[PDB]
This record gives sequence, C-alpha cells and structure tokens, in this order.
Amino acid sequence: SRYTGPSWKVSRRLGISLSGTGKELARRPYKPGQHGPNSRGKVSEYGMQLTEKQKLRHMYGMNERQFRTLFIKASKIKEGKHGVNFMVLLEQRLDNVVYRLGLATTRRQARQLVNHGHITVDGKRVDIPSYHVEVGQVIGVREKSQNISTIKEAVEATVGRPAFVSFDTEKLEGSFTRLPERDELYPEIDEALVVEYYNQ
Amino acid sequence: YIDPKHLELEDRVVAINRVTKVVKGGRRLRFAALVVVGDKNGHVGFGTGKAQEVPEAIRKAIEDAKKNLVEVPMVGSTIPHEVIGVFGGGRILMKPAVEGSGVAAGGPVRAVLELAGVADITSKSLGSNTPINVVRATVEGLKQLKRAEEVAALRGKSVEEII
Amino acid sequence: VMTDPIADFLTRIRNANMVKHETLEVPASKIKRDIAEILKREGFIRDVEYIEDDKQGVIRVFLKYGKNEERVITNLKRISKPGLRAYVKADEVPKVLNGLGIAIISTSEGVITDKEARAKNIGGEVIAYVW
Amino acid sequence: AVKIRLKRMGSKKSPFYRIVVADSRSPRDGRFIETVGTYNPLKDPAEVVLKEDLVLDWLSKGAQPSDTVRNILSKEGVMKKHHEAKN
Amino acid sequence: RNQRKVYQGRVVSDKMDKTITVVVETKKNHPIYGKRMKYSKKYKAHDENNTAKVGDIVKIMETRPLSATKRFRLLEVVEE
Amino acid sequence: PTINQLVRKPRKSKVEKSDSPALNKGYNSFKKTQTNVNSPQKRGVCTRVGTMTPKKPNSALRKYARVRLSNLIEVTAYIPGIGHNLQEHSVVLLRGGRVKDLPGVRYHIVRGALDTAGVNDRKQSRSKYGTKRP
RNA sequence: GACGGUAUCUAACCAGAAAGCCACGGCUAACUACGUGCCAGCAGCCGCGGUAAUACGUAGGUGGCAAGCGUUGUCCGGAUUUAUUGGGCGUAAAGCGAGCGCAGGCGGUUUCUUAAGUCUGAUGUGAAAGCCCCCGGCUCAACCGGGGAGGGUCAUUGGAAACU
RNA sequence: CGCGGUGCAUUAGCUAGUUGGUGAGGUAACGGCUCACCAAGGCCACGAUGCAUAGCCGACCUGAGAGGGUGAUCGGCCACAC
Ligand SMILES: CN[C@@H]1[C@H](O)[C@H](NC)[C@H]2O[C@@]3(O)C(=O)C[C@@H](C)O[C@H]3O[C@@H]2[C@H]1O
Ligand SMILES: [K+]
Ligand SMILES: [K+]
Ligand SMILES: [K+]
Ligand SMILES: [K+]
Ligand SMILES: [K+]
Ligand SMILES: [K+]
Ligand SMILES: [K+]
Ligand SMILES: [Mg+2]
Ligand SMILES: [Mg+2]
Ligand SMILES: [Mg+2]
Ligand SMILES: [Mg+2]
Ligand SMILES: [Mg+2]
Ligand SMILES: [Mg+2]
Ligand SMILES: [Mg+2]
Ligand SMILES: [Mg+2]
Ligand SMILES: [Mg+2]
Ligand SMILES: [Mg+2]
Repeated sequence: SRYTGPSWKVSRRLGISLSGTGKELARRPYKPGQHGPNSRGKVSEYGMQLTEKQKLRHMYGMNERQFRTLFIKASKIKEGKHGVNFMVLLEQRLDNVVYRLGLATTRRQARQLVNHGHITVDGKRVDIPSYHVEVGQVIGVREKSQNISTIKEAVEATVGRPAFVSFDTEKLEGSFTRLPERDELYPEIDEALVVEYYNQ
Repeated sequence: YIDPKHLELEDRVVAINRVTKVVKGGRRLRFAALVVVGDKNGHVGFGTGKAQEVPEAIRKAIEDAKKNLVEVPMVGSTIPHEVIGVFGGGRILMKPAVEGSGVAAGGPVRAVLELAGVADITSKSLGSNTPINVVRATVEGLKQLKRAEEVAALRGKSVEEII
Repeated sequence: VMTDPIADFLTRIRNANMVKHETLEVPASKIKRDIAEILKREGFIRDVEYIEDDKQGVIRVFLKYGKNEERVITNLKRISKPGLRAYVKADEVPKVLNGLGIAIISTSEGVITDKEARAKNIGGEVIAYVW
Repeated sequence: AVKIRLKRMGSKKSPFYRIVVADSRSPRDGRFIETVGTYNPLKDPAEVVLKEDLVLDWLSKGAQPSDTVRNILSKEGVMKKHHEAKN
Repeated sequence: RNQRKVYQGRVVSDKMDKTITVVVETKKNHPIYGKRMKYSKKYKAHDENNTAKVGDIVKIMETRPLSATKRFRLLEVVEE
Repeated sequence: PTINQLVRKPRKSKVEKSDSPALNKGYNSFKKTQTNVNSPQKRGVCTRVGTMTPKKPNSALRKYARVRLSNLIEVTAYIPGIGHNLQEHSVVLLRGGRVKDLPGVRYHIVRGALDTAGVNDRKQSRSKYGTKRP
C-alpha cells in the first residue's frame, strides 16, 4: 500500500514540514480537523514518541511493517548510535536518493519515477523504491526518460544538494560520496524518541 | 548542597493527586502535586506541593524541588554502574546501557532520568507504582552511584589500576 | 553453630564498617588471611596484622575511612555459600560495579581478585563480592 | 549400494544440487552419508564445486555415480584419475 | 583396543551365588538449583567365586550380558 | 526456602483455567466421549431464546439464548447488536467472551454467521454484528 | 522441455478498471453534533445509559493500519503472580502446641596426600536444513546458495590444587 | 550400556521365569530367550507398582536472561497398515 491522501494535512498533523518548504505549515498551522484551530490539551509521553515515529515514516512515505523491519536492521548495526544508523538507512532507501539528487521535487514524485522505472542503478533498471542504495552506486535516469519535462524541471529548480551527494547535471547521474551525518539529516526529528517508541 | 541559582532548571509535573480531607460539613478537596526539576546536565530534584488549586500546588512543589537538587554521576550518556534504590514500597534497578539504546524506564523514573540528563539507561521497577515512592527510590539509587575518580581516590589506587 | 566462618568474617567487617569502628578482630584461618590481604592490597582496609594464640590465631583488621569519615567499603556479599556453592568458568568471571568493586575468587592458583583471574584465564569459586 | 548423486535444493523453478554420497535406498532429499560437492545448472557454464580427493576415495570404496554425476566428474577430470588409480 | 566402562562401588547384596550387587554412589547437580545431590546407581556384577562380601569396595568392568540383569564383571576388591 | 528445601520440594505454579471452557472440548460420537480440542468458535442449536435481567448496578433486558453446542455442552450466550432473528432450533455459532452484566453468560453469538442475521441499519463497526457494506 | 509461448524484453493507448477495516471517557493516538433517555444498548478492566451521553446509535471529523483490518481461540510476556537468577511468614496469606530423634542437609582450626566435585588444554562427536555472523544470486525483499560460529551439566586424554 | 527429557502418594508395596546358579536346547548373536533341576532371590520413599496423558528429536513461539510453551510444514529415528 502507498499513501495518496493530502500531503499538507499529514505535515501539519506532525507539526513539521515534510516537504521542508514550510508551505503546508505557513497558513493555518493547526492539526487537521475541526478541533485543530482551537486550543488542545497537552500530549502524553506516548503521544510524543508516537509523533516522532510517525514523523520519520511519513517523511519517507513508508508503511509500518516495512518501517519496523528497517528499524530492526538498524539495530543489528554494531557501531554508532542506533537512532542515527536508522536514519542513515532511511536515507539510503532508493526513493530518497533520487529525491536528494533532485531528479524529483518531492519524495512522492521520486517514488513514482522509481516505480515507473525511469531510474537505473549502475545502468540497470530498478523498479523497487524500497531498494537500498549503497555508497558509490550511480543512480541515473533511463536514457529514454531523460527527455521528459518533469525531471528536467526538477533538476534546474533544485539548487541545494547535501554535501554527501554528488550529482552531474548533463549526465543526470548521482551517488552518495559518504553516509549522511546526523546534523546533515533532519535535526527537527529526534531519533531517540523513535528508538524508545519501538522499545515499547 | 547544590545551589539552584546559576543552573537553568526545568520542571516536569510527574503526578497531580486530588486528595481529600473529611470535614464536618463534608469533603475538603486539595491538590497534591509531585514535580521533578532538573538541569539536563546531571542535577535533578523532586518536590511536593499541596494546595487548593493545581497551579499553586505545582508552584510550591517546584520551589521545594529546587531546594532538594542533587547531582548524579554520569559516564558518557549513561550511569557508571548498576544500582538498586529502595525507598518504602518503591524499588528500582537501573543499569548502564550502550550509547543510543535510549531510556528504558517506566513512568516517574522517565521524568527523573530525562530531567537529570541521562540519555541511555535500562531500568526496572520491582516495587510499587506509587509515584512519590518510586521517585524517592530513584534518587536513592542515583545517590548510590559512585564516580570512578572518587572510588580511586578513596581506595588509594589510580583509576587505571582500579579498572 | 557457625557454618560459614567466611561469611561471618565478611559480616564482622560489614557491622564494624557500619558503625565506623576503627578496628575489628576475628579468629584466624588461611582463607581469612587471604581475604584480608586482598582487601589490603586493593585499599579497602587500612591494615591487617596477625596475633598468634593457642586456639587458631587471630587476625586484626584496621578499617579504612576516607576524608569526612566516608566509608571506603560500601558493602560485602557472600556469594558461594555452604548451602549452594558457586563456581564460575574462566569466561564467566563477573565484574563488581564494572570493576569499581571486586570479586574474591579461589582458584587452583590461589585466592585472587576477578581481574587477576581473568588475566590468567582461570575460573574458580566466587567467595565474595566487595565494593 | 553406495551412490554418488545429486540432492536437489534451492527453490521452485530455480533448482540447485549438492553432490552427496548416499545409500541408494535413501530418499533423494533425505538421509545421506556425506556431501562432496555442489552443482548449479543455471549458470551458462554449469558451475561445479567438488572435493575431488573425497570423491576419488568414495569411488575407490565402490560408490556408483549416477549418470549426471558421472558427467560432472568427467568434466572435472576425476574419472580419469580414478581410472589411472585402478591401473 | 577400545575400553569398557569400569566403576567403583560398594557391595550391598551377595546372597546370590556367582553374583554381587554393587552401588556406584555418584552425585549430580540439580538442574534448577544446581546443588549437588547424592545419586545411587546399583549394578548386578557376576562374581567368579563369590569372593566379595557385603560392604566391600570393589571395581567392576562392563561386559556382555551375562544374565537377565548382569552386565558387569568383578575385577578387584580394594576394601573389606 | 532453603535450597535443600526447594530440592526436596520444588516450586510448583498455579494452573490457569479457560474463561470459555465449552470451546475447549470436542465430542466423539462413536466413542461417546469428550475430546480436548481448542476451537475458536463452535456451532450450537438454540434450545431457548429470551431476555435476562442484568446485575444490580445496571438495568436492561439483555437478549440471550440457551444453546446446546455441537459437543453436547449446554451454555448461555449473549446476542449483541440491536434486533435479531434467532429462535429455538436456530443454528448459531459461538465465540468466547464474557458479559459483565449477566451472571452466567460466557459466550457470544456471532452475527452474520449461520442463522444469525446481521444487525439491521448497522453502519459503524460493521465487521462486528456481521453486516455487509451498504 | 510437462512447465510453455511460462518468466522475461520491446512498442502503442489510457488516471483511466484497482481501499477498506477498526478505533476516538481513562488505561490509549484520535471530538464534536444530533437521536436516545437505567430504554435501546456498550464493555477487556474501571465502568457508561434516569431528557444537555466526547463511553449507546447515526452523522461530520480525527487516530491506527493497510490488501488488509478486527473478533474469538491457544502460548509466552508483562506476572518478582512459585522469586535459582528473583519474594516472604510480629499485626496483611504464611512458624507445626512443644520436645526426642533415624535417614538426610550442613559443619570449628591445621600438616600431608588424593583428585570425585571445581578450573583449564588437546582430541573425537553434538548430521543436514533452521536461528546468528560474514560473502554471494534472484531488479529489491521474502527466498535461494557458499563459508563460519554456536549449541553438551558429552566421551577420551593432559594439566592446577585454592575451595568442596 | 551411562546419562536426559510428563503428572498423580487422596497411587507403597511389586515380582514367581520372577532374581541368580548348573546344565540342555534355541538364535545372525549375548541373554531365563526357552526348558529341567538347584537355591530364594530381585525391584522399591534416589518413587517400585498402579493410574492418566504422550510418538521422540533437530527444531519452532516467547523471554533481558533464567526459563515457559509447542513437537505443523522440512529432515532423522521409532511405531502402525480394517
Ligand atoms: C455551633 N456552631 C457551629 C460550630 O461553630 C462549627 N465549628 C465548630 C461550625 O463549622 C462549621 O464552621 C463548619 O465549618 C462546619 C459546618 C457543618 O458547620 C459550620 O458551622 C458550624 C457552627 O454552626
Ligand atoms: K472507549
Ligand atoms: K530465592
Ligand atoms: K511457636
Ligand atoms: K579434582
Ligand atoms: K541359565
Ligand atoms: K502417537
Ligand atoms: K499391530
Ligand atoms: Mg504487504
Ligand atoms: Mg517532605
Ligand atoms: Mg547450461
Ligand atoms: Mg463499539
Ligand atoms: Mg488520548
Ligand atoms: Mg459512540
Ligand atoms: Mg514469571
Ligand atoms: Mg487478622
Ligand atoms: Mg495472619
Ligand atoms: Mg520475565
């Protein structure tokens, strides 16, 4: 299953801007629903931990089952802070790599590109948005697809690339030079709360 | 003694208990508030305040907690060693945890640890759930915690020799 | 009747330490002397001396207290008991307060601390914990 | 008699084989005496891993390779070694 | 040559001719609590000439079945 | 207890019992005995249908049926939802579940299964009460 | 070559055929309207319902999850609620009314010795598959393959002698 | 053959080829396996016997672990074929 409902409603429920523009939050920064505009009681600790868990999974557009399995893998990693490793794996997810490279404006758009197969890894077609992208693997657009307005517009519009990504405009090929650092990731999200949530 | 001043203390309301005193006319309702105030750097205290109204009870408890601040040893993000703190019914066991594991603890212990500034720890409550007693038991365990430097100094050997 | 002189020795130290008594005395035995000297060289007790008598001898322990009369010995615990002996293999040797305490262990090489036991990679009978 | 034969493994439509010494009466995927190699027909040049010394020893003891295993051992040259050993 | 199990034990019955009953008297750790508990296994050993008496420490080596219950052969009598 | 005491008489734990015993026992017609089979539900025939008074705190006319299950055990089961079509000799399916109000009801009659008709006009929580999506 | 014109690949067309379930008084993330009036009904526990119900029914919203969702059944956990790890017995359940005592459990100091327990090494074995660790193959994963590790109060055999 | 893995003592006695011996026979083979004699022995509160339940295991589910539960599919062993 893939979520398709309104994007602004989800972002404002989480209280942070998923797209990062802040456009959703700017106007009417209330939780969705008729009781959102009026003052609401404080949230319990469980609610706070749940909200952080939802923040990450809604950011990357994943379902709970896949999210849970990914967290377990992050735990298996031996070195480094557990929450940091989990966020690193979330980044390496194939959809996010396309999004970071800027071939798509949004993660939904990057996901649809991957699903329709316009992307290729190391010159090979890959239709699995869930695909794990290692450091140094070259993500490129399918040659037939290179001449489509959507991806070209996204490239020209995206002006800021994270340090860890290296991209080439003409070739439309990118790759992660190194694993993203904690501060490079979203700081507003607190990985410790998610860790404790799944500790249950 | 730890002076509250010069420390950027923040508080959390652990529990707000509506207590009753029976009076000839009927019930006299008051609010008892348990508060934990901490510095997120190793200082934390707990205070109790009773008042007819919830905000006033909380304020009284906050002032009491500041008076009772204590400092907790910390090695990295976790406590030095395993410790069991017992007060009355309350009984808590707190163990160091690996970095990033989070705060595994329940209810009032969560507030005490977060406010103290401990980020990773494993805790189990073997006693009652009574919030006041569990908080007291928690601070008893933390006071039991010992610094490697202090132990090395006391025993007359270098910390390297100790470990 | 006394069924564990070792546990009696540990409890004598514990009681004397609780009241901050300056010294204490116990009937002497080889295992007790070993425990006392381990505490001496680990700095838990100030000093140890031996009195020779006609019964079994006596061992006198001078307790150690830090500045502000703080107790050096937090507590002592008897692990191996006559009711239930406790044996640990070389890899099972425990850590008392992550090394801030010690475990006295009797091995084929003698009575040694847990640090020494896992340095030699030998197990033994876990006589006591101290911290 | 003792057989050197292929025990099937892998998944549906994606077979793999372990060259194992087993008694003829035993089930194909059941009891076997020892594993002596592997065989992956799905590779364009069929990939074979073999413990040639162990296979030769079993042949000397009197094991009877099945037809496919005999072809595999021939391609690996074990059969010629066994022939020369008989000489 | 491979070796058969040999056990030490104490005779407890010699009222049968050409045979004795021995007791091994081992100890085993309780699975849950680990205390050592006294455990008694007894064997029926064939005596060649009824030499051994009751309450004798003797050694017995396992053998082929000599009777319904016999499986051991007397070797030595170390104490009377 | 001492370790020797525990050795001489080890710990023994309490044995639990089912809240829905009738579901735990099957019946073998040939041998004419009861078997030990855990079943999520069980088929029964309504020997009686009616209403019952709750316990003291509550007041209502709770709708119930006395049912003889396929294993010949007779129990009393509740009928959830508003309005039903059950009658005696109606074949029903029973699931576990107590009713706090009622004294001796330990099972619920599944709606939408066998002769139990779904609840008319149900529109929320339709899975329960066994109504199709309108 | 049964599978089988099966997997797969290529090309054209169309957002067009393809989202439900449960929950929202506290525990527990999720709230307001009507209708209802200790009735109808809910409910896992606390408990809701007597004319102004966030707890019933409907509606609108919201939360959880998702080709699933929920209910029941059964097992483990939470349960330290049989406590070896890891509880108790003055008043909450719990010291036999008291003693004499067989077996059993435990046992004062010390020299020597032994090596059953205890510790330790080597060897053999604890199949394969499955967990776990590395490395590979299926577009990913599931799955599959390779190589390891583990797993015994194990058997044989060599050491140590503090403790039993 | 050693050792390991269910409940019930509101189940305490059980055993008479039973326990052992000497022969004889029988079996692929040891053996009361069978038989004739000779003895009266053998098992049992370290649970005999009896009753009830059950195919055993590698493994699987849970648990921080100790452990608790399960014994489908897959493989090994065993047993059975109205
Ligand atoms: C006899 N006068 C009584 C007496 O003074 C009571 N106090 C002792 C007083 O107590 C009250 O003040 C109370 O507080 C209780 C109330 C039932 O009656 C009140 O009036 C109470 C007065 O009426
Ligand atoms: K509710
Ligand atoms: K205990
Ligand atoms: K008394
Ligand atoms: K020994
Ligand atoms: K005979
Ligand atoms: K069976
Ligand atoms: K038969
Ligand atoms: Mg799915
Ligand atoms: Mg006070
Ligand atoms: Mg080929
Ligand atoms: Mg409902
Ligand atoms: Mg809530
Ligand atoms: Mg409602
Ligand atoms: Mg338990
Ligand atoms: Mg009383
Ligand atoms: Mg009482
Ligand atoms: Mg547990």
